[PDB]
Amino acid sequence: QCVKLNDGHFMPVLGFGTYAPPEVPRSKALEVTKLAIEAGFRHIDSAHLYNNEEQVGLAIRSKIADGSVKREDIFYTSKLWSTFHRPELVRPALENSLKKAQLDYVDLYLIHSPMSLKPGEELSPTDENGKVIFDIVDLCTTWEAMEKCKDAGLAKSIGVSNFNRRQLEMILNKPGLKYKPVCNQVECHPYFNRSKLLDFCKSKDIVLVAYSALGSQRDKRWVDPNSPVLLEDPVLCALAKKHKRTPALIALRYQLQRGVVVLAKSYNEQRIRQNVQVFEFQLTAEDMKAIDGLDRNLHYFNSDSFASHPNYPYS
Ligand SMILES: NC(=O)c1ccc[n+]([C@@H]2O[C@H](COP(=O)([O-])OP(=O)(O)OC[C@H]3O[C@@H](n4cnc5c(N)ncnc54)[C@H](OP(=O)(O)O)[C@@H]3O)[C@@H](O)[C@H]2O)c1
Ligand SMILES: CCOc1ccc2c(c1)C=C(C(=O)NCc1cc(C(=O)O)c(C)o1)CO2
Repeated sequence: QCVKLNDGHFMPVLGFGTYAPPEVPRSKALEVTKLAIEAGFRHIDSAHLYNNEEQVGLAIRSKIADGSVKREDIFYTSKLWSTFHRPELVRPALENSLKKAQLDYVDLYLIHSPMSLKPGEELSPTDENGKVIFDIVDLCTTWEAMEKCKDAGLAKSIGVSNFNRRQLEMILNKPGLKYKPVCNQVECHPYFNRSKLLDFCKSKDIVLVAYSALGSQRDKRWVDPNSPVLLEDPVLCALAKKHKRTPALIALRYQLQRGVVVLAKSYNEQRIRQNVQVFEFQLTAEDMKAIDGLDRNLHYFNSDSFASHPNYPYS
């Protein structure tokens, strides 16, 4: 299953999440992306930030050489990192991603976050006090540079990530806008279900793409250990038992049935293959209402030290 995007292109509704923390060897991204393609994933989510585009690209090339897939069967996403928001840096950042992945185009290029950072090669530029250094950029000019990347055929589609409604409206209301964002990739799961943003996006034909849909990797660097564990939720577990599925499968199917495209990261061969079973069963309307009741406005990626950024999305 795919969803038609507002530029006429198609996006598979289940995508494979590729982020792994730096303690994971980069050889693993190569191995698990091949396994995901073998399992049936066709939408692969990467980014400059992830330090894995070379390996994800090698996995794609290898499965093309196998004869398993063609390039046109794979939906590959990359993201513009926040130190590259100044408009003259956007196309060179995209070309660099394409060179690492050894691809001629991406299917989707996103602005990774609205929070601009000091330009440079450092992904996390830090001052003498250990504070990450912000930059001020008009994201409408960043967007204009993304539009030129689509016109050049380097990205089939363009979208955003981590935007709130006012940030989306800033793009949608931009004078001389040529391409709307096809999607907004945001944190979305039963403890933070984004119903308000989803209704807004639906009204603008913008696809919401859920990340941390299984509750995040709970990295101690960015997630409070005392936050509740999504997949231990009693309602999700009771529904998994009723359906003879797993809590992860319930969480993924929840998104599919409300019109959300869903990502799922796993570096485990058996859970990768399990997640493709989201297409094998259905939740009832009563099940959906019970999951809708779980929202607690819980942000695993709260970016607490960045709350003072002018573009922090949760203001
Ligand atoms: N645009 C952004 O700012 C942004 C931010 C966050 C994430 N993302 C994208 O979204 C992807 C997914 O989000 P995420 O990394 O936070 O992780 P997630 O999809 O919420 O998954 C969290 C953990 O679930 C476990 N898992 C997967 N399938 C499972 C299953 N069937 N049963 C039990 N546990 C399961 C995985 O562990 P195992 O690996 O051990 O299986 C994974 O570490 C990311 O990789 C990235 O591609 C983007
Ligand atoms: C206003 C400053 O902005 C910055 C600057 C530097 C940063 C961050 C934010 C945040 C980082 C971070 O959250 N890494 C963990 C992670 C990222 C993703 C993803 O998929 O996008 C996943 C699943 O985990 C890296 O260092």
